[PDB]
Amino acid sequence: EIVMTQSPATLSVSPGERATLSCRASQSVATNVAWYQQKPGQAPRLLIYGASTRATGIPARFSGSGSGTEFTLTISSLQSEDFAVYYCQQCNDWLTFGQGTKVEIKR
Amino acid sequence: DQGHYVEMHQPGLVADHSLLSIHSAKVKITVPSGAQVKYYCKCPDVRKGITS
Repeated sequence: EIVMTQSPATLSVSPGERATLSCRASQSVATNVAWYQQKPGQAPRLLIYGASTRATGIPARFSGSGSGTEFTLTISSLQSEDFAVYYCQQCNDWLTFGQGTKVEIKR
Repeated sequence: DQGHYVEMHQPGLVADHSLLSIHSAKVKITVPSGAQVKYYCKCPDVRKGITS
């Protein structure tokens, strides 16, 4: 669907308010795309850390928190810590197909 | 004449259909210009209307 060419990462060294930007090539990686700012590890927190890229969903420690900050559905890496390090791909499960975000790896 | 007169009243509201295009999977609003077209799908959308 709305191909989510995610911005690769959420840059953070000290614990700080980062944004795991996850762009969509077609459109904004949004709630219609249902980017959901997911901070999906393989097994761990492999869920929508955001909620349709608008609010902090299941896998967020407020670091994959839902936020479409641009066409990039920023999995808002607020106070990103070492445990916040996850591929916070705002994984779009859009209405037509997935078209999920590749990765916005918080760290 | 101006002894007679009619008040050019403020116009009002107009419902539309055509702006609700398809998003290739679902609805897709398409606003020409400044038309804050009140739209309400199953959930409350921006009933204030959007130019977006």
